[PDB]
Amino acid sequence: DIQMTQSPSTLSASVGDRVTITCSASSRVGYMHWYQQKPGKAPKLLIYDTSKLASGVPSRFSGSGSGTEFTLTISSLQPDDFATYYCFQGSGYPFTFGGGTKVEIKRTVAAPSVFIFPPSDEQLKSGTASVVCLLNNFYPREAKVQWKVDNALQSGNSQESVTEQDSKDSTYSLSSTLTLSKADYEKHKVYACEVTHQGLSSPVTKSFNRGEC
Amino acid sequence: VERELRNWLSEVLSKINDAPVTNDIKKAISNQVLKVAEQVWNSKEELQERVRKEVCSVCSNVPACWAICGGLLEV
Amino acid sequence: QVTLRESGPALVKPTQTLTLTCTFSGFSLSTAGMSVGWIRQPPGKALEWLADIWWDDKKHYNPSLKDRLTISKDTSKNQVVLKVTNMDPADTATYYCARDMIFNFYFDVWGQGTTVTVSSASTKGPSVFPLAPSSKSTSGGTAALGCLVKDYFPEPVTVSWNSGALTSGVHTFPAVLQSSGLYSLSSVVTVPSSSLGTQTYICNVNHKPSNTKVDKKVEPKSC
Repeated sequence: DIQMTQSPSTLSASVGDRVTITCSASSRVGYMHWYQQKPGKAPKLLIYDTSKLASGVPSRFSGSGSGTEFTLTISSLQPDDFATYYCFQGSGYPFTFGGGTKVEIKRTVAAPSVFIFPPSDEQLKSGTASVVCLLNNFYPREAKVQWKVDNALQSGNSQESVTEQDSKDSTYSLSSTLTLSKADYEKHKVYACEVTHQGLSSPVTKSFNRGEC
Repeated sequence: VERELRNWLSEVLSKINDAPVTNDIKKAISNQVLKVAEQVWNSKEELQERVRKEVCSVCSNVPACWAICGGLLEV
Repeated sequence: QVTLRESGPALVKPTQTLTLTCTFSGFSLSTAGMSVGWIRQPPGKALEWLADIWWDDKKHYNPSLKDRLTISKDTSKNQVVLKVTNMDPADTATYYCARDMIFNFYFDVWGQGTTVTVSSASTKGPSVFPLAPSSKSTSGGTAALGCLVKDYFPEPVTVSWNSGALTSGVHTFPAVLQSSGLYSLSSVVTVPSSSLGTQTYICNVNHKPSNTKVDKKVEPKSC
């Protein structure tokens, strides 16, 4: 039909670097448009026709190409350019997008702030207890969190979730929620979150006791 | 005069969509018709050949395209 | 100002029929050269164009959904309706309607999007719980607090803080899928410790599928 491959599929680059994403079609196509999509938001028109900036797009964005090869380029990468960029074609039905290109910001290492949240009393009133360990503003996103209840290791009963990269900070945030029954939870005292990260000299442990407060 | 030229505009655009040409050619001719109908804001029988030759310049090389374009503007 | 807004169900059982309504303002589908298209996006997948309608009632559909798509336009009500039939569980996605023109042949102004989930299960509203600024456990020179939104289905929930007054330092984590088969996310915010008692904090959780709306005051623990 009319279908396009973007490359690279993903890419890491420091703030300020020139970055170029190539959308290559399978037919001679008149124009090639470009959309930028932030996480969990609607796509935004970035480059219309082939080289024209849509309203508000900063001058760092340029678009070029012809025939069956097109490129989107950012002159100096900004921390707010974390997004997925899709090329789009409208010269032949059916309209098709490119596969997509995720642009991540390479950053100097940063260590996390480790906080911990005992279960709310309302959740305890419902027979379940959730202990939320929070790692805040760190880089890279690779980080090993481990749960230790009364100094006994834990598996099976927890899940992580990591935010998108910070638009100003290019950092990350992670939450490891550990879930138990009010029964199991009240069978134990100290609850500890141990984090190992690239930015810490050696692993951190934030913990609490059940009765305190 | 706004009503008059806007009637002409809508007519020719509808005729453009029905044409047997790719969406690129439709796009080009449509933007040309827009420019001509909004630069009326900004040799009295040849206008039918001036407008015709301006909006259909987008075809340029290909004679085929000039054909369908002029046909759009005759009716 | 051009503005589109999608509307439709959050849940359809498999083999049912999905009816999506795009409601737009700022332009009309009677004026020439206009168009409205439907683009969907499956989770963790690229975008995918579905359909488009034009002022002269011309219609195009993606061949991939052959026979299952029917788009219709009502210029009187400023609405477009896509109807997709025989809903599969792989057609679970966020559905956008966007504006198009014959001069552009691209979508410039998009709606905010509506997420539809194809499943047998019933809707479930979430439980929202305070992640209280723990006395000693979330403080350095600043202090963190939050809300835990647990055990809901289907996606999505929207979480704001002080009805949008507090926007900075807010980290609303993506929803994870638990063993329960239900989603759960937390939304934390970092503030200065100097403002814990002085300033009140409430989080606004909204689950459109279950029509749940909660506002929970996150207050500190005093030990």
